Amino acid sequence: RNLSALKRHRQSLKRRLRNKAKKSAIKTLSKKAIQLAQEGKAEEALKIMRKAESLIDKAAKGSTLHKNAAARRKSRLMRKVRQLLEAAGAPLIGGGLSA
Amino acid sequence: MVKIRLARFGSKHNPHYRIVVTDARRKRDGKYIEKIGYYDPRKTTPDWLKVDVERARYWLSVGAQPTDTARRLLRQAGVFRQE
Amino acid sequence: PKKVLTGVVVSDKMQKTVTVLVERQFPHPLYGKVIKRSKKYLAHDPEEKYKLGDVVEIIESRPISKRKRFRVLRLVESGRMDLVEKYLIRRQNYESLSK
Amino acid sequence: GRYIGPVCRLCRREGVKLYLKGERCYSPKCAMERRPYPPGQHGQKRARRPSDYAVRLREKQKLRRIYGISERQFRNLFEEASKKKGVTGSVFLGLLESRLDNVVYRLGFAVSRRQARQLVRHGHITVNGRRVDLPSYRVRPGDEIAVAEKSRNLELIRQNLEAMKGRKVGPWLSLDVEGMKGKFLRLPDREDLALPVNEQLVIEFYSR
RNA sequence: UGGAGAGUUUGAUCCUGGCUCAGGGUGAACGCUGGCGGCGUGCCUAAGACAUGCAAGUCGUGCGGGCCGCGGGGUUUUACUCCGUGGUCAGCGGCGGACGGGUGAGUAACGCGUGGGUGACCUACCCGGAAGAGGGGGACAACCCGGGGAAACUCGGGCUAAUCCCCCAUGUGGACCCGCCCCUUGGGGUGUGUCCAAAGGGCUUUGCCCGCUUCCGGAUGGGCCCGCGUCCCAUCAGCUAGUUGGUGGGGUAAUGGCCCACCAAGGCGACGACGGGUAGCCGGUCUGAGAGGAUGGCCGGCCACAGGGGCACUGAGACACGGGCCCCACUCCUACGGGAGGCAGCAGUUAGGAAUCUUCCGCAAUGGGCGCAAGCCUGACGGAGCGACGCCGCUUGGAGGAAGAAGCCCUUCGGGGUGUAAACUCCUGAACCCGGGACGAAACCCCCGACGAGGGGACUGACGGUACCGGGGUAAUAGCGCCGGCCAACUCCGUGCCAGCAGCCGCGGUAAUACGGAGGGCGCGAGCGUUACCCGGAUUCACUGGGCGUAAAGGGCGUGUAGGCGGCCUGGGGCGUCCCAUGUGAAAGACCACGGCUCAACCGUGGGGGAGCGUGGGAUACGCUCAGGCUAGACG
Ligand SMILES: [K+]
Ligand SMILES: [K+]
Ligand SMILES: [K+]
Ligand SMILES: [K+]
Ligand SMILES: [K+]
Ligand SMILES: [K+]
Ligand SMILES: [K+]
Ligand SMILES: [K+]
Ligand SMILES: [K+]
Ligand SMILES: [K+]
Ligand SMILES: [K+]
Ligand SMILES: [K+]
Ligand SMILES: [Mg+2]
Ligand SMILES: [Mg+2]
Ligand SMILES: [Mg+2]
Ligand SMILES: [Mg+2]
Ligand SMILES: [Mg+2]
Ligand SMILES: [Mg+2]
Ligand SMILES: [Mg+2]
Ligand SMILES: [Mg+2]
Ligand SMILES: [Mg+2]
Ligand SMILES: [Mg+2]
Ligand SMILES: [Mg+2]
Ligand SMILES: [Mg+2]
Ligand SMILES: [Mg+2]
Ligand SMILES: [Mg+2]
Ligand SMILES: [Mg+2]
Ligand SMILES: [Mg+2]
Ligand SMILES: [Mg+2]
Ligand SMILES: [Mg+2]
Ligand SMILES: [Mg+2]
Ligand SMILES: [Mg+2]
Ligand SMILES: [Mg+2]
Ligand SMILES: [Mg+2]
Ligand SMILES: [Mg+2]
Ligand SMILES: [Mg+2]
Ligand SMILES: [Mg+2]
Ligand SMILES: [Mg+2]
Ligand SMILES: [Mg+2]
Ligand SMILES: [Mg+2]
Ligand SMILES: [Mg+2]
Ligand SMILES: [Mg+2]
Ligand SMILES: [Mg+2]
Ligand SMILES: [Mg+2]
Ligand SMILES: [Mg+2]
Ligand SMILES: [Mg+2]
Ligand SMILES: [Mg+2]
Ligand SMILES: [Mg+2]
Ligand SMILES: [Mg+2]
Ligand SMILES: [Mg+2]
Ligand SMILES: [Mg+2]
Ligand SMILES: [Mg+2]
Ligand SMILES: [Mg+2]
Ligand SMILES: [Mg+2]
Ligand SMILES: [Mg+2]
Ligand SMILES: [Mg+2]
Ligand SMILES: [Mg+2]
Ligand SMILES: [Mg+2]
Ligand SMILES: [Mg+2]
Ligand SMILES: [Mg+2]
Ligand SMILES: [Mg+2]
Ligand SMILES: [Mg+2]
Ligand SMILES: [Mg+2]
Ligand SMILES: [Mg+2]
Ligand SMILES: [Mg+2]
Ligand SMILES: [Mg+2]
Ligand SMILES: [Mg+2]
Ligand SMILES: [Mg+2]
Ligand SMILES: [Mg+2]
Ligand SMILES: [Mg+2]
Ligand SMILES: [Mg+2]
Ligand SMILES: [Mg+2]
Ligand SMILES: [Mg+2]
Ligand SMILES: [Mg+2]
Ligand SMILES: [Mg+2]
Ligand SMILES: [Mg+2]
Ligand SMILES: [Mg+2]
Ligand SMILES: [Mg+2]
Ligand SMILES: [Mg+2]
Ligand SMILES: [Mg+2]
Ligand SMILES: [Mg+2]
Ligand SMILES: [Mg+2]
Ligand SMILES: [Mg+2]
Ligand SMILES: [Mg+2]
Ligand SMILES: [Mg+2]
Ligand SMILES: [Mg+2]
Ligand SMILES: [Mg+2]
Ligand SMILES: [Mg+2]
Ligand SMILES: [Mg+2]
Ligand SMILES: [Mg+2]
Ligand SMILES: [Mg+2]
Ligand SMILES: [Mg+2]
Ligand SMILES: [Mg+2]
Ligand SMILES: [Mg+2]
Ligand SMILES: [Mg+2]
Ligand SMILES: [Mg+2]
Ligand SMILES: [Mg+2]
Ligand SMILES: [Mg+2]
Ligand SMILES: [Mg+2]
Ligand SMILES: [Mg+2]
Ligand SMILES: [Mg+2]
Ligand SMILES: [Mg+2]
Ligand SMILES: [Mg+2]
Ligand SMILES: [Mg+2]
Ligand SMILES: [Mg+2]
Ligand SMILES: [Mg+2]
Ligand SMILES: [Mg+2]
Ligand SMILES: [Mg+2]
Ligand SMILES: [Mg+2]
Ligand SMILES: [Mg+2]
Ligand SMILES: [Mg+2]
Ligand SMILES: [Mg+2]
Ligand SMILES: [Mg+2]
Ligand SMILES: [Mg+2]
Ligand SMILES: [Mg+2]
Ligand SMILES: [Mg+2]
Ligand SMILES: [Mg+2]
Ligand SMILES: [Mg+2]
Ligand SMILES: [Mg+2]
Ligand SMILES: [Mg+2]
Ligand SMILES: [Mg+2]
Ligand SMILES: [Mg+2]
Ligand SMILES: [Mg+2]
Ligand SMILES: [Mg+2]
Ligand SMILES: [Mg+2]
Ligand SMILES: [Mg+2]
Ligand SMILES: [Zn+2]
Repeated sequence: RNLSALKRHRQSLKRRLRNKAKKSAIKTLSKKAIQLAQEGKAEEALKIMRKAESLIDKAAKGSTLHKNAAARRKSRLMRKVRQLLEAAGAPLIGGGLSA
Repeated sequence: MVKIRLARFGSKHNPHYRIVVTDARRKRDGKYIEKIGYYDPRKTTPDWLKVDVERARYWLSVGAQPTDTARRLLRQAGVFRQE
Repeated sequence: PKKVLTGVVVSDKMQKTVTVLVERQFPHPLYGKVIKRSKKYLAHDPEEKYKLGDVVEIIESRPISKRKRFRVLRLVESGRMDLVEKYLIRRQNYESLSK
Repeated sequence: GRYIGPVCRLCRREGVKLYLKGERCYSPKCAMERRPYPPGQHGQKRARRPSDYAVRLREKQKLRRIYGISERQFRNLFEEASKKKGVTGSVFLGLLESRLDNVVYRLGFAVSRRQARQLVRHGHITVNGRRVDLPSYRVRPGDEIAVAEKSRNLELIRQNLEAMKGRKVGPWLSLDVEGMKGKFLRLPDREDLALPVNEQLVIEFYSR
């Protein structure tokens, strides 16, 4: 006895699963990189931070991880990584971090 | 978007319109941005249509969209005349 | 223009924060008498530069915390403990009227 | 309402001979020419000294019943006059005289003000060419109050304008008897009206 | 361009003092009465419960299909299959469902008003500007098959398209870390490193149109923050554990103790914290000479809410009225396992109540959503209906008509009154009867031009055969209150402290201008009264504008805290105070003028305003502050 705007609801569900996935990846990758930044493995740390930043921006392309909140996540990630490598040194791969 | 439309201000069976710049999302008799003219459809007085041409040109330059009736009334006032 | 007030530092017991008491004179809305009201503002002292009794200027600022929305612009005049003593006596009188 | 009913009983009660029938208030039949005492069983009895409210109320009632205007329109006209700038009484009299029915009476088209009201209400009177059937219509200085071309053949208008030959009109009015029309030249001054009413008494009556 | 008082304490007086009345107002209701029209207005109570219909969709110019039908093909026929086309149905996809509409619950609060801040922010569609769109891949519905359930619906397998999703490339540019410069909170620029772009469709078809992507700006809308203002009770005096602050994080578009860890012990309060009660707030509105008091309905602005409570998802935007989840109460279905529903959308039902409307017409107008467009949707809206609920206009006749019919009421029995009132005479013509008959409606669109400017053409009226115009044409609703004083209007009879009246004073117990009836009169009039409520008078909470010896009122006395107040002179500051300039003060309303409906109510146009607050500049007499001085106050 109701109208077909239920379609909208359906779509939202799909989009929900589309968003939760991407974020769930990003966070995960972030953690991983930070671990390698604590243990001093700078090459793999930066190599994974590159992919994390890429996923952040790609999620920002759509409505999942939209405007500059994505820049906020990138900022915090790169800051934490560079800070943790400074406790060890030798930024081997020279990836996302500027010279 | 911001639009240029008409607002009804007369009494019953006595329509009097204000050519007005307002947000489309607001009610047609609600708080508008600026009154840029007035229009009397029944032609009760010799001056039953007045438009501030420069202000209309400004609002069109910044991105206002007139209604078909509003655009017709503006065109009658030479808002678009480039002769 | 961001509001600029002038008051007395009556509490330096917090960290990076000072309690600036600000007075104001105005005619009564009905009885016309020039009456004097006051208000305490939590101002930001990021260097612990200002101490008790200092008469300082205060500027409207981006919120630092809940109830902390002002910064200390400059020092009007150095420590004059007379107004501080007045405020402390006004507070001490409250313990005398309980029951 | 219009108070419709006996009229010369007001000629009697007000103590001043009113002209509500037009004629027969000039003829020795007004009942004021022969019975000047107020109406009722207790009319011929010794009158007691009236109160101030009595005097002001009687004066206001005299001025109101002269024109036959209801209390609503009368009070509204008085408030309108008091809102305007100038002396309240003279402006009030000019407003009352500006009514279309009273102008028809003053222009000799009708013998009485109520006859003028019926002449207006039935569309026998035009203003600037356009037919107007409103007694409360306000005549502005310069308006030409004429008679309907379809009504100029009626017997009553023939009689009234046949008697208006040679009769003078108010200083603020002009009359063309052949064309059966007239003009409202200006608002009448207090000196122009010979009404037996003290306007200050009415102003004080509404001041309460 | 503005200000009235009166009655009432006494045998009489003056004062104090309360009570009452005359005024204006209403989203009113009730009684009696009730003719017409226009414009307004109409659940104030149960934010109680709701049958039923409608109220939010739209795009085939994003994509592939199912069903029904037709036409044309590959074939000799059949089978099978291809193309075109019509109707219909949903699906995938995009935009809209966050607007519009309703309501006053809850909220004493940055909720609102007002003035500012954002170097701490976002903004779909729209406008301007710069640049770009190369290649590849994938999935889920529809659909096909099977299962479970009474139903709602649900589960599994398989096929597939796209403006669906993903990868690589191009880096105009942007994002981030770090460094430098400028600027000064997170503003702007620059370098290296790293990371990020895209979608196609339609034709009048190789040229345009609707789009898409990245960026900068505009515009609009909004988020957050701050100064000041915003009811009653102190028979509420102490309140606070995320409490106050810090550091580091999480979170958001963004600050924040918003949230979380650890550390410090703070934060608030008689300048009224905390608690209780009440209440959306404002533009305004009512009243008032003003100051002020009261109020927040219609309309407009902001807020909050969508049976009660909580919560996230999706999205530029929601903690989402007609979206989703859970708990509670309720109603309905039920195979008792489980489900469905949420009028404070329009109308309507029922309950409560003194009381508040039609289950109407229309997409024509204005506005909104989608679409290239045609067009579709719109209980927004435009109209009509009902209700003297309000405001305004109008009618129930006009003129002549006796020293005066009758009836009725008084009466000195002479007469007086109802009263020119009536009957009557002449006249106009409310209603109605015909005929004509609208403005509101020219755009979108089409054609010319160049899908521009400009010109031309065509369609479309709910109201409604209504308004209005012409002709014809009948004398054709009046009621309600009052008549002792305040307060305008008096007699007769009945009644006998009875029956009753009464806003206040008061009236009636034999001859009542006060009761009841009659005659007469007074006041208003399609109204008149009553009740309730607000302001008024009321200078009766007295800022303007009161008082305390005896009328209500000086604390039993002191000491003294906070607070309030401060002799004379000079100078500095310019906080109060004052002045100039400027911004702000939406519209409607109010005021003034002109104009449009035959007037008015109603409405349009223009004009004038204005406190307050922000900013810049100026003045220094007074109040303030600082520095110094004096001795008349004070103390020694
Ligand atoms: K304490
Ligand atoms: K007396
Ligand atoms: K399936
Ligand atoms: K670069
Ligand atoms: K902006
Ligand atoms: K005042
Ligand atoms: K919703
Ligand atoms: K006729
Ligand atoms: K054209
Ligand atoms: K006629
Ligand atoms: K009796
Ligand atoms: K009586
Ligand atoms: Mg839908
Ligand atoms: Mg849809
Ligand atoms: Mg994980
Ligand atoms: Mg809006
Ligand atoms: Mg013109
Ligand atoms: Mg132009
Ligand atoms: Mg101070
Ligand atoms: Mg400290
Ligand atoms: Mg902090
Ligand atoms: Mg006057
Ligand atoms: Mg005046
Ligand atoms: Mg003066
Ligand atoms: Mg003067
Ligand atoms: Mg006594
Ligand atoms: Mg006595
Ligand atoms: Mg005595
Ligand atoms: Mg009253
Ligand atoms: Mg009243
Ligand atoms: Mg009835
Ligand atoms: Mg009734
Ligand atoms: Mg009506
Ligand atoms: Mg209505
Ligand atoms: Mg209600
Ligand atoms: Mg109310
Ligand atoms: Mg398209
Ligand atoms: Mg099909
Ligand atoms: Mg076939
Ligand atoms: Mg065969
Ligand atoms: Mg479809
Ligand atoms: Mg709304
Ligand atoms: Mg409370
Ligand atoms: Mg504010
Ligand atoms: Mg506040
Ligand atoms: Mg503000
Ligand atoms: Mg977009
Ligand atoms: Mg976009
Ligand atoms: Mg653009
Ligand atoms: Mg594929
Ligand atoms: Mg495939
Ligand atoms: Mg493919
Ligand atoms: Mg489905
Ligand atoms: Mg298949
Ligand atoms: Mg599958
Ligand atoms: Mg570059
Ligand atoms: Mg790339
Ligand atoms: Mg895409
Ligand atoms: Mg591709
Ligand atoms: Mg081509
Ligand atoms: Mg607290
Ligand atoms: Mg932070
Ligand atoms: Mg968000
Ligand atoms: Mg907290
Ligand atoms: Mg923090
Ligand atoms: Mg205070
Ligand atoms: Mg409280
Ligand atoms: Mg409440
Ligand atoms: Mg007034
Ligand atoms: Mg006022
Ligand atoms: Mg209020
Ligand atoms: Mg409201
Ligand atoms: Mg409102
Ligand atoms: Mg309900
Ligand atoms: Mg609920
Ligand atoms: Mg709820
Ligand atoms: Mg969107
Ligand atoms: Mg989001
Ligand atoms: Mg909400
Ligand atoms: Mg919800
Ligand atoms: Mg609903
Ligand atoms: Mg459901
Ligand atoms: Mg009932
Ligand atoms: Mg209605
Ligand atoms: Mg319909
Ligand atoms: Mg429409
Ligand atoms: Mg339209
Ligand atoms: Mg309507
Ligand atoms: Mg009337
Ligand atoms: Mg007569
Ligand atoms: Mg006749
Ligand atoms: Mg036309
Ligand atoms: Mg159309
Ligand atoms: Mg062409
Ligand atoms: Mg044209
Ligand atoms: Mg029709
Ligand atoms: Mg006629
Ligand atoms: Mg009297
Ligand atoms: Mg009585
Ligand atoms: Mg009363
Ligand atoms: Mg007797
Ligand atoms: Mg008697
Ligand atoms: Mg009597
Ligand atoms: Mg009588
Ligand atoms: Mg009434
Ligand atoms: Mg009163
Ligand atoms: Mg007062
Ligand atoms: Mg007074
Ligand atoms: Mg009192
Ligand atoms: Mg006083
Ligand atoms: Mg007194
Ligand atoms: Mg004593
Ligand atoms: Mg002191
Ligand atoms: Mg002291
Ligand atoms: Mg002094
Ligand atoms: Mg002092
Ligand atoms: Mg000086
Ligand atoms: Mg100053
Ligand atoms: Mg205004
Ligand atoms: Mg006023
Ligand atoms: Mg006019
Ligand atoms: Mg001014
Ligand atoms: Mg200044
Ligand atoms: Mg000076
Ligand atoms: Mg000294
Ligand atoms: Mg001595
Ligand atoms: Zn007479």
